[PDB]
Amino acid sequence: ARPEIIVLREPGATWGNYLQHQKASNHSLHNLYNLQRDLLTVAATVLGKQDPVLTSMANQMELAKVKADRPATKQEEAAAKALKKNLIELIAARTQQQDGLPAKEAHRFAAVAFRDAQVKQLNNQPW
Amino acid sequence: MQTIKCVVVGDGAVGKTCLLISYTTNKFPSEYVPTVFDNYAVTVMIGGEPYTLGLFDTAGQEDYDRLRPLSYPQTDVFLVCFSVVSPSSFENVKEKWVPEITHHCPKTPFLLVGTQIDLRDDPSTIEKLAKNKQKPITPETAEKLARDLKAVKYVECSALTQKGLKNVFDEAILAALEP
Ligand SMILES: Nc1nc2c(ncn2[C@@H]2O[C@H](COP(=O)(O)OP(=O)(O)O)[C@@H](O)[C@H]2O)c(=O)[nH]1
Ligand SMILES: [Mg+2]
Repeated sequence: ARPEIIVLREPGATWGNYLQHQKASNHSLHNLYNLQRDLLTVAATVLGKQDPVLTSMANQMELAKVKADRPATKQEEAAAKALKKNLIELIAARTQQQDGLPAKEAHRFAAVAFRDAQVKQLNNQPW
Repeated sequence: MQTIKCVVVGDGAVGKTCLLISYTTNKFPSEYVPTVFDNYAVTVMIGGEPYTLGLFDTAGQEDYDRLRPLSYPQTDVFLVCFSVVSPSSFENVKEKWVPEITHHCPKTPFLLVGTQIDLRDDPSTIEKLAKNKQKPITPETAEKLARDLKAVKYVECSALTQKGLKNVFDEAILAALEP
């Protein structure tokens, strides 16, 4: 009922070797992965390494490129559009949790903190 | 190279990350357990053909509910996990996890995976479970839920002892190579 399956374990971070770097023609899902990674790294900077999940997820956006590129679906392009708002809401929620802040103050802090960190990230993109 | 993307999903504390580390490294972690498994990919030979296998962990807490599905696109098989000494986590398979993955990846197959089976025969866990009424989840009742929710099958393992560990991922690979 069953083929011969042999897993070739290797020690260490080998995963980068497995990435398929070749871009789709229209609506690259991989490009979506890159933008989402950038947004997640921004939220990780704001939350200031108090939340390693965001960094891990940014890392996964790279790992996801083990699957060959294809055009993105509409649910995928909408999710990438909704991501910023959703990260801001997480930061907001976290700031009500950790600090005393009322929801609307937390949201205002989150939006401004995110916008500013996003600008710094963009202006620190290398040549 | 052809690629299998496997995503591991389930409640916090059921042993998602440790299952992944014990399987890939053959060691159970005590000193470094991140919330989400480090980036991992490996070569698997399936009937003489080389496949890339990518294993993806997730953060199961509700704080991440809008972020977690970013890792779902192109998934070939899900592992929906619950601890066999946590009825709470078993319940959430039915009410949260399977509804979630089938809303995003509606035709992607998934296995139902029971974790921490070495705690079935540990008195203190059963002791604590007798208080406020619960018993461990049996393969019988778990196999029923798998039939009910249309999982490929129920598989079981202990990351700590490595029992059933190899088989969970063999079955996942097989379920991924399907119609
Ligand atoms: N006894 C036992 N404990 C386990 C096993 N797997 C995980 N654990 C413990 O369960 C807790 C949570 O495990 P973790 O991998 O972080 O779960 P996650 O939140 O689903 O990623 C940790 O304290 C682990 O040491 C197992 O197979 N047996
Ligand atoms: Mg974890």
